[PDB]
Amino acid sequence: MEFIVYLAGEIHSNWREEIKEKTKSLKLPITFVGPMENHDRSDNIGEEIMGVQPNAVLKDDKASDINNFRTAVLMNKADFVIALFGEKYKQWNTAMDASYAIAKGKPLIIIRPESLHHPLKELSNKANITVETVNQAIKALSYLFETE
Amino acid sequence: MEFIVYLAGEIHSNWREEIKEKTKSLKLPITFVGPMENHDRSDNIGEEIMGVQPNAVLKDDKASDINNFRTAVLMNKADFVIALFGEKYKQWNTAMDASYAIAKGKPLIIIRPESLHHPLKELSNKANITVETVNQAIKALSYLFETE
Amino acid sequence: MEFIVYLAGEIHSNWREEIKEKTKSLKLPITFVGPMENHDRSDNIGEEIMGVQPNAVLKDDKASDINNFRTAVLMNKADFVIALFGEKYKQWNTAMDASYAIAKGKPLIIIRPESLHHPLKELSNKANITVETVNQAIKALSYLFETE
Amino acid sequence: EFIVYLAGEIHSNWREEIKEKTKSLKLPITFVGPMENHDRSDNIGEEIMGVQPNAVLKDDKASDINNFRTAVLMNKADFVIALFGEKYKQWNTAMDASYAIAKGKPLIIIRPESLHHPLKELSNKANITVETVNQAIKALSYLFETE
Amino acid sequence: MEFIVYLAGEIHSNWREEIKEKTKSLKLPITFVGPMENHDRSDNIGEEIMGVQPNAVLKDDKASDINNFRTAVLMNKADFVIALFGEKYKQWNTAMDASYAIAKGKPLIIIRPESLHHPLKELSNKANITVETVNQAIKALSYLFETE
Amino acid sequence: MEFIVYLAGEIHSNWREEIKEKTKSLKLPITFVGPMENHDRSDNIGEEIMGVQPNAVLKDDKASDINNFRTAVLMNKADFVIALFGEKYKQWNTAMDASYAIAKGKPLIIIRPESLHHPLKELSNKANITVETVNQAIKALSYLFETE
Amino acid sequence: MEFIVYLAGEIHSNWREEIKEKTKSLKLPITFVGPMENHDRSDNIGEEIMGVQPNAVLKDDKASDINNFRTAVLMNKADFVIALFGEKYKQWNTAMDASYAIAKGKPLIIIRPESLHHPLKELSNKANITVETVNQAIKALSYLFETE
Amino acid sequence: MEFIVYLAGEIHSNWREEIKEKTKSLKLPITFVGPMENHDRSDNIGEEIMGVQPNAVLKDDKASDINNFRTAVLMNKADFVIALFGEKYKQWNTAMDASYAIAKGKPLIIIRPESLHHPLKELSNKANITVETVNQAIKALSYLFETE
Repeated sequence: MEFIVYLAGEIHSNWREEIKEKTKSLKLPITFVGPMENHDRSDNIGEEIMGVQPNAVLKDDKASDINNFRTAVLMNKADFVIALFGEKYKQWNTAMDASYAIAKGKPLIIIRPESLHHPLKELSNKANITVETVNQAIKALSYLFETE
Repeated sequence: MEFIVYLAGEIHSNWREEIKEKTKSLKLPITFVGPMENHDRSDNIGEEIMGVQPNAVLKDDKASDINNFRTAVLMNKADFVIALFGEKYKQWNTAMDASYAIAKGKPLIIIRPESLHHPLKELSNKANITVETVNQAIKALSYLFETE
Repeated sequence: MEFIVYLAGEIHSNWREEIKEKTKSLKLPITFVGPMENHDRSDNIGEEIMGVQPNAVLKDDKASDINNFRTAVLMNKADFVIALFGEKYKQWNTAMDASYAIAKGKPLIIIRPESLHHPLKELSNKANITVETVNQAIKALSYLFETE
Repeated sequence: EFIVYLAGEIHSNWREEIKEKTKSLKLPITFVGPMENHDRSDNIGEEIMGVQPNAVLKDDKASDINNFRTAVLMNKADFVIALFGEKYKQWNTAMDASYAIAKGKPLIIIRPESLHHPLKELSNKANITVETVNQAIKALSYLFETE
Repeated sequence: MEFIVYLAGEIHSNWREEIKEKTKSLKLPITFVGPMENHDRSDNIGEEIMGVQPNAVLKDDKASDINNFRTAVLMNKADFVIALFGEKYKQWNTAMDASYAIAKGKPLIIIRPESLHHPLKELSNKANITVETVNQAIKALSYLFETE
Repeated sequence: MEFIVYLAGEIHSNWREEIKEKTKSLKLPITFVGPMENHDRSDNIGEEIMGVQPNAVLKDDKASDINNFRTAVLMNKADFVIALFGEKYKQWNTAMDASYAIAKGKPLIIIRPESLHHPLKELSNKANITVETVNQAIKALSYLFETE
Repeated sequence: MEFIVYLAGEIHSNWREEIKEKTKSLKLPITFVGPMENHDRSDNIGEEIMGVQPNAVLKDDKASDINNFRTAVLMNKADFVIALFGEKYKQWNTAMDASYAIAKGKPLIIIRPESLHHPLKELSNKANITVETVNQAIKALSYLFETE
Repeated sequence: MEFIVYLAGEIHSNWREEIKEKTKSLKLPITFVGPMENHDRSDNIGEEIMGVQPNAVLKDDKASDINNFRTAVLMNKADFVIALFGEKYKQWNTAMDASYAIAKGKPLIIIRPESLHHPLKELSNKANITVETVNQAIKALSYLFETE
C-alpha cells in the first residue's frame, strides 16, 4: 500500500526537502504533505484572500483561517506524522500538530536535538519515536517496509 | 492526491457551475459532489419513487427520504465541504449541511455576502474559512496544492 | 435518572419558559440548558469581555466566540435537544444546533408550525420527532417516563 | 458541576488567581491540573522508579508519571483553560491545548497580545482567546448567567 | 457503582416484572429501563400526539417517531442490554435493539428458548451471553457483583 | 466515486440478482457484497471448517462464527446497505444487519411489502428509505448520480 | 472526584488485596473493580449457569461468556487500568486486558518484575507507566491527588 | 476489492509463509502485513537506529519504539487480523495484537492448538473464529469470497 505522511515543523530551514530526497532514493511508497513552506506567503495569505485586515492580530488570525484549513485537510489524508523541532522560534505550531497527531491516534515520529529534550519531554514521551536526525527517522521509515 | 468536496447550498441558482468551471481551469484534483440541482426534480422525487402522498407535508418528507439519502452517501465520501448562502430563501438545508460538516470534523468553507454576517455569526465562527465570493473560495482551494 | 435537555432556538420569544413550567407541573426529572435569552446581552457579550471592536463583523464574531463556547459546553452536557423554529428571523443558529444534535447522535425534537414545513423538510426528516406546538413536545417528554 | 483542566507553565501561580476569583463568584467549577511543584514534577520519575542513566531518561520517566496524571485528569475535564506567558518554551502547554481541540473539549486560551503571532494557529482553533484571567472569569460566569 | 439496563423485547407478556422482582430481592445496584409496556398505548401514541393519520402505515410511523425517541434516550443511558425473544410475533424490533447494543459496544444478554436457536444463531453468536430463561440471566447479573 | 453496497436479507430466494442485473444495466458505479447465498453451504460451514459438533445449537453457533466473520468483513467495506424483508422466515438476521447499518451510520434502504409495515415500523422509521419493490430501490440508487 | 480502576492480572494469588488496602490506608478516592477472584468459581461459572458441557473447550468457552461479560461491564466503568504480570501462568488474559485498555485510550499502569521485561517489551512500551512493585504503583496513584 | 490482513504471532518460526503461499495459490485478493520476521533484526532495531543502549531494558524499549511504530502503521492499514499461538515463548505480544484487533472492531481469526485452549479461553471467546490449523483458517478466508 502507499502512505501519506504529514511533515509538521518550522518552514525556515529545508529540513523537509532532505526527508523527501532521501526517501525517494530508497523508493519508499511514501507521499509527503505539509504546510506552505514559504514563510512570507504563509503570513500574508489571510490578507491576500480576504483583503488587508486593519490590525496585525487580525492579519494573523485571517492567515490562520487558511493555514489551519490547509493543515486540517492534509492531516485528514495523513496516515502518520513526522514533526521536527529546532533551536529557533517558539514553534507552538509544531507542538500543536504533533499533539494533534497523538490525540487522533496517528503514529508520530519526533525529530529533535537532545539539547531540547527537557522542554519536549512530555511530547516526546507520547510520541512513538524520538530521534535527533533526519537520517535516523529515515531508518525508521525504511524498517516499515523491510523483510529481513 | 484526490479530494472529494461537497457543495452545500441553495439549488435554485447555478452557483456551483462557477466553482466547477474555475476549479477545472486550474486543474486542481478536486471532484465536487452535492445535491440534485434540479429544484423541480428534487421537490418531486419522493412522489416519483414512492407514489403521490396524502398531503404536502408528506410529499416533502418523502422527497426528504430520498434527498437526505443522497446527501448522506455523498457527504460520507466528502473530504471537506463548501456551503454558500445567498440573500434569498430560508436555506435551513444549507445551515444543516454546514453544521453537519463541523460536527463531523470535516473542514468547512462558508461563502456568504457580508450583508448576512449577523444571521450567520455563530456558523461562520465555527467554520474554517468564511469568505464573500466564489473567487475567494477558489484561492483557498489552490493554496491547498501550492508550493509557494 | 436525571436528564439534561438543550432548548435551541429564537431567544426573542418566551417558549422556553412555557416548556420549563409545564415540565415542572408534571415533575419530570429534566433540567433545561440553553443560550443566553437576553438578546442585547447576547449580541454584545463579545465587546463586554474583549472590549469594543473596529467593525460589526468583528463585534459579531467576538460575541460568537463566547456564545459558541457556552453552547458547546452546555451541549456536551445535554442528553437530548428540543429545537423550536418560528416565522421570524433567519434562525440559521437554530438549524445549526439541531443539525449538531443529529450529527452527534443526540435525540432531537423539532417544534415548528406546519406552514414552515417545506423549508424545514430535510431537517425535520432527520429529527426523531417533529411537532407543531409546545403541548405536543411535552407529551413526548412525558411518554419518556410513563408506565401505561 | 464542571471539571476544568488548567494547562500551562507551573513556574508561576496563575492558577491560584483563577481558583480564588471563581470561588468568590460561587461558580460550580472544580479545577484540575498538573503537579504545580516544579522540582517535585521534574524528579517524580526518579522518585518512583529510581535514578536514571542520563538526563533524557530522567526526564522520560518523569513524563511517564506526569503524562499519566494529565491523561487521567484530562479524561475527567469538561473543558480546558490554557495560559501562556513570555517565559519558558511552554511546549507542554501547547500540547495540552491542542489535545483539547483534537478531542472536542472547548478551550479558552489566556495569552498576552505580544504573543499573538507565535500563537496564531493555536488561538485560531480555540473557542476563546483572551489576554487576562479577569476576561476568562467573565466567559465562565457567562456560562451560568440568565440575563 | 450503579448500572442502568435496557430490557428490550415483546411487551405482550410480563417477563420484565420477573427480572425486576428477582433483582430487587438480590438488592443488586441495577435500574431497569425499557419501552412503554402497554401495547395499545404504544400502538396509538403517534396519533395521541400528532392526531389521526391518513392511513395505517402513517399511524405506525408516527408511533415509531415517539417510541424510537423513547428507545434512543433510554438506550443512551444504559450500560448494558438484556433482550428476550419468545415464540409469538415477528419481533423484528427486539432484534433491532439487540443488534443496536452490539454495534454500540454495549454488553448484551439474550434470553431465548432453545426452540428458537436456529433463526437466532447469528444474533446470539454476537451477544456476550445467550441463555434460555430469566433465572439464568439473573445468575449472570449476580456474578457481576459476587466476591467468590 | 465507487460504492460498495451490502445486500442484507434472506438467502433462500433470489432477489439479489435482480438488483445486481438492473444496477449493471444502468451502469451504476456500485459493487454489491452479501452473505453466502447457498443455504445448505451456509448452514454447514461451521462443521466443514471446525468439524462435526455435538448438537444442533453448536452446529449453528460454529456456522455463525464463520458467517458473522464474512458479514463483518464485508459490512466493513460497505458504504451503505440494502435490506429486503419478505413474508416467509423469521429474518432476525435481516433485522440484525439493517439495525447494525443504522447504528454505525451507514445509510440504509429497506425493501418490504406494505403488508409487513406494522412489525417493521420501528426499523423502517430509522431507515433512510423504505420502499415496497426492487425497482423503487433502483430508482433511489440512480438518483444518487443523476444530474437533472 | 471518584475514580474507578480495573485491576487485571492472574486470579491465583491475592496481589489485588495489597493494592486495595494500601489505597484505603491513604484514603484515595478510588474504587477498584476486577474479575472473579476465586479460580474454581471462575472456571465453573459457565457450567453453573448454562448446562454441563460436552467437553473441556465448551466448558471454558461458556465460562468465558460470563467472565468476558463481567470484564466488559466493569471495564466500561473504569477510568484507568492496572495490570500485574507475575512469573507463573500463561497470563494471556492479562495481556488481553492491558492491550484493550491501551486500545480504548484508558491510561494503563503495568506492574511486572524486571525479569519479564523482554517478553513484555511491546506492552510496557505502550503502557503509561511500567514499574516493578505494587508500592511503586501506589506512589503513581498518590501523585494523582498530591498538591506538592 | 482487496483486503489487507495483519499476521500477528511469534517471529521465531515460518508459520506465516504457509498462510501467504496457500492464499496466493487460491488467488484471493489479500495482501498480508506483519511485524519484522527476522528475530535478530527485530531485537536490535532499537540500537541500530538509536545507538547501543545502557542496559537490556533500554535496548528492548528502543526496539519497541520502532517495532510498535511498524505495528501501529500496518494495523491502521489492515481490514482484519490473524493471530497464531504456539507452545513456545511467552507470546504476550501476540495476545496484545489480538486484543487490539478486538478492541478496534477489526475481525479476528485465532489459530491455536487445542492443548492451549484453557489459557486462551477469554481471548478465543472474543475472536470471530478460533481454529487449530492454518488449513482451517484458509477455508475461512476462501469462504469470504465464495459464490457457493
